Amino acid sequence: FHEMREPRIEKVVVHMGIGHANAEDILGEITGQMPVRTKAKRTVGEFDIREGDPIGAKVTLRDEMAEEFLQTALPLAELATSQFDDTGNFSFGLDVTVNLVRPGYRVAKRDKASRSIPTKHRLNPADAVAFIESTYDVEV
Amino acid sequence: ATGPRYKVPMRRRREARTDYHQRLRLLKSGKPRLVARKSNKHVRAQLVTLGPNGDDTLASAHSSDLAEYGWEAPTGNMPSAYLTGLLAGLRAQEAGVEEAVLDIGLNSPTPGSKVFAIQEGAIDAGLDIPHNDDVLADWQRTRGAHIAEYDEQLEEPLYSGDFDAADLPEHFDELRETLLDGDIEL
Amino acid sequence: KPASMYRDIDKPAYTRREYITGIPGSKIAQHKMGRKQKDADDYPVQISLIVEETVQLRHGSLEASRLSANRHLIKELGEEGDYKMTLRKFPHQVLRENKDGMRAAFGKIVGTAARVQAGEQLFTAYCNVEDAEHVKEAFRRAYNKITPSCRIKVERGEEL
Amino acid sequence: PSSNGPLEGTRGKLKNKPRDRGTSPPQRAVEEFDDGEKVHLKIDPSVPNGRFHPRFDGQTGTVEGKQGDAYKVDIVDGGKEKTIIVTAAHLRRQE
Amino acid sequence: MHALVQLRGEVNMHTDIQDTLEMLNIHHVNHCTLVPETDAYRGMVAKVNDFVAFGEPSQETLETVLATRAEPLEGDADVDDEWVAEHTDYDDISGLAFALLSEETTLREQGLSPTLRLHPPRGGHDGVKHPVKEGGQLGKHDTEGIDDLLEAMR
RNA sequence: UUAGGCGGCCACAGCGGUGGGGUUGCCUCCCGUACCCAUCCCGAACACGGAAGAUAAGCCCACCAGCGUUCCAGGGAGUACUGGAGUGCGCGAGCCUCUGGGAAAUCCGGUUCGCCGCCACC
RNA sequence: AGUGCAAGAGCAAAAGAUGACUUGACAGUGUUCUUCCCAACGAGGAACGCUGACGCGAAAGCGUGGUCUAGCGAACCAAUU
RNA sequence: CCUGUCAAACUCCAAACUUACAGACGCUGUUUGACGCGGGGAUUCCGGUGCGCGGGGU
Ligand SMILES: [Cl-]
Ligand SMILES: [Cl-]
Ligand SMILES: [Mg+2]
Ligand SMILES: [Mg+2]
Ligand SMILES: [Mg+2]
Ligand SMILES: [Mg+2]
Ligand SMILES: [Mg+2]
Ligand SMILES: [Mg+2]
Ligand SMILES: [Mg+2]
Ligand SMILES: [Mg+2]
Ligand code: NA
Ligand code: NA
Ligand code: NA
Ligand code: NA
Ligand code: NA
Ligand SMILES: [Sr+2]
Ligand SMILES: [Sr+2]
Ligand SMILES: [Sr+2]
Ligand SMILES: [Sr+2]
Ligand SMILES: [Sr+2]
Ligand SMILES: [Sr+2]
Ligand SMILES: [Sr+2]
Repeated sequence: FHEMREPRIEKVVVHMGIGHANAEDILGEITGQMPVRTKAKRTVGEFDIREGDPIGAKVTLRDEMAEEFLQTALPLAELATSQFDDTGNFSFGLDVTVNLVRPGYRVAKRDKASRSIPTKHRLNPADAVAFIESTYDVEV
Repeated sequence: ATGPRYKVPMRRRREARTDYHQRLRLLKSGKPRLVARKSNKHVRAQLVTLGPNGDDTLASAHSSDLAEYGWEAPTGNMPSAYLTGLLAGLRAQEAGVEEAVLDIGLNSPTPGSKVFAIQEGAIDAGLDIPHNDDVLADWQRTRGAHIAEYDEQLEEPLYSGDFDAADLPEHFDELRETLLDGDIEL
Repeated sequence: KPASMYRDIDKPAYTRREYITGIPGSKIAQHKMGRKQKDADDYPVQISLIVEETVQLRHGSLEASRLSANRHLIKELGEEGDYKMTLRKFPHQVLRENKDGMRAAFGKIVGTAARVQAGEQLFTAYCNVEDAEHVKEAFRRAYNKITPSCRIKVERGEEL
Repeated sequence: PSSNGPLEGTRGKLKNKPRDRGTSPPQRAVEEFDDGEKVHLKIDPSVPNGRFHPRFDGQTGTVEGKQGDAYKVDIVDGGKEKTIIVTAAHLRRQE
Repeated sequence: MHALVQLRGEVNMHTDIQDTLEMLNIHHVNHCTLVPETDAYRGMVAKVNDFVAFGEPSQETLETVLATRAEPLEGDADVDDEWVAEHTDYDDISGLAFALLSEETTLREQGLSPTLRLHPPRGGHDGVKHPVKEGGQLGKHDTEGIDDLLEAMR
């Protein structure tokens, strides 16, 4: 019962919202895998009239690539309480966001007969802190 | 849900089981649908015609009942898929069904996939279905050579319950051989 | 202009402001009178002014009758007496005037009126038993400034 | 009318009631009719193709053959006989 | 079974209403017909309501009227018992009158004109500007009320 | 249907909630990347291969009406409106009688937490 | 929300967004409705076929321009294939 | 929450009623040939009034 309910890391997305690039080189070395560009929508007065164009970049980390990154990424941030999502996700800092969820998330991510995860099976801020804290660090 | 003006999707849409747009294009042919559907452990193939109160299944075949002809192997792979299609195809031929159009539901048209395998099976059973030869996997992968050579990279048996250590794509040959045979109690 | 020109309901409902422009503001100063903080149920008596004929009352008459009515209540009950009168109708109907003979006759926007059906309550005051004869007099003054004949009907008051 | 196009004054007849919004069921868009069959004509707002002139909504014609997948339905406009090209999507069996 | 009597002329009356009267075999003022009480026939009298006088007559009254105003499909032949006896499926007027009321046959089925061309009401009717409930003569009548009219138009 | 597939009608089926159910069976979540295939970055998804584990998800089963919806009884209402007729009333805008139809809001009590078709299957 | 532009209407595993490929905005010839309700009348328009040649897709299928209703022109003469 | 009002270019609702087709009754047609088809000849394309429903206009 406690097994199919104990959390795991869905994904860790490292991202750098610039505004115009030369930053792709560092993400590849710090994460391990390849990066991807970032575009935008709607014209902006801050010299951002070009809709579809490189502005940032991100890298979605999964499985080992995620944890091996977090081991040497969490010790660099002072995790707070408010830094947690209502869904039990936290973002700190170069931004680093960690997506947390219970063993049956595929139900909402698949194509065939997909379904949205029930609120009871949805991770909580409290249940999130607990799992994370129970792995090399402190809360609040 | 919200109010009177609210629009609730069709049931089979809410459930995310039927792509109604593809459903229509499919029905336009006038021919019966060769419904190809998979599962984690199994693979099913139905021949569906259109009916007044709902669709009519004239002939079907599930990978589970594949064993009834001498299948000691798993039921969620390529050889399994092809064979299931051939069985369903043969049963269909018996019921008068002569032509059909491949319905793959929410599955993807990936080259060499199991739904195309199911398709190649039904076609081989004597059915006339609009297809594309180069989108089907090569004869050997259908046989299950990809899995036999995977087991070659042993050190640990690919199969838990003993069917065999090195696996047998030859079993596929034996089973196909059995179905194509004139006798066989369908 | 005479009310004879606009009193009857003889044109279609013309209220859509998304299609009408240049509509003059309403002369009606207030719709809530007396002590608007107190509730209507906090009063023993409730007397309404009832329009006996279906008509169109222009905002000029609404203001004039409403004024001459509340002005009396103020004079007899003080500027803060224990009462509260209400004008429940609002001038939604936009009026025109063809002010070029009959060619391109569609008139220009000149005003607004409230369409009140017969038997409807135009005004409704709420007072204490002792003040009832004053509110009845405010209405007698108010009905003299609107087109139709009216009834002064006591809705809550067996104090007679 | 201010204009004389086909959709003139078809605001109501060619609009779905809220709960009938969105794509229509494929069943009735594939239904098969036989020559001689009485069919009710009614445009399905959700279906763009295979319509007839809006002026003909409510007519109950007689299927007298087909052109391609669409049907050829005979009606009597006032006193004049006309043949209408319409797809099953906009047809219903009588009775 | 009801007895319809046109009391208002054709001039100015709606065509569809006038056509209904003609379908009910009645083409002149004061002409009377016997109509069965069916859903279809009921719709027809409702339409003619304001230009007619109707209601179910008493067997007696019907007999009086048939004797005095009924005619063969052709000719002036008097429709008396002997006539009824030799042409109809009955022995006498009463037998016929009974069958009409019980709705077993029609004047036509018996070779009789569908219309009973009545005489103007003696002493005059109650007026063609108001219904029965308002003291007029138009619309549905009492079995006694209809009789008074039919008998007055002997 | 002791959990399946394809559907019809497309909320009576929605929203929200409670309880129950799975040793070689089913559906799943699940485990895993040599292959077919896959990601503008990620075996996440898609695709392929597979069972160590699980019934917590989903799904199936049973049930709750608070919201939304369907229908029914009574009330509002034969009121509002209305097809036919009138030497009926009103200065008039307008109303009334007779005849044939007949709401909406809303109140209240019930109903509804889907129904049906085909195939497969302890 | 978006879908070029009035207004009204259509559309959500799309008719919208993104990406890639592509030129069916193709040739020929019709049926039908519209233009012109009923009820005759041209140009124009649309829906729906067929023949030919193609594009895309695994395939059913979709493409006779733009989601629908505006964006149009006789005879004579000239140029052009 | 409470409280006060509206819509030709609003609609969660919603008539009476008009209308397509069919059956039934009615009426009508098969010597008065209807329904329909083809042909000859027109006149006509200043209308008006009542009632109902209207739109403009004091
Ligand atoms: Cl599937
Ligand atoms: Cl058409
Ligand atoms: Mg309209
Ligand atoms: Mg005679
Ligand atoms: Mg006399
Ligand atoms: Mg008299
Ligand atoms: Mg449970
Ligand atoms: Mg008078
Ligand atoms: Mg010239
Ligand atoms: Mg030229
Ligand atoms: Na002028
Ligand atoms: Na629809
Ligand atoms: Na890019
Ligand atoms: Na569960
Ligand atoms: Na033309
Ligand atoms: Sr007027
Ligand atoms: Sr007055
Ligand atoms: Sr995995
Ligand atoms: Sr006057
Ligand atoms: Sr009734
Ligand atoms: Sr189009
Ligand atoms: Sr009309």
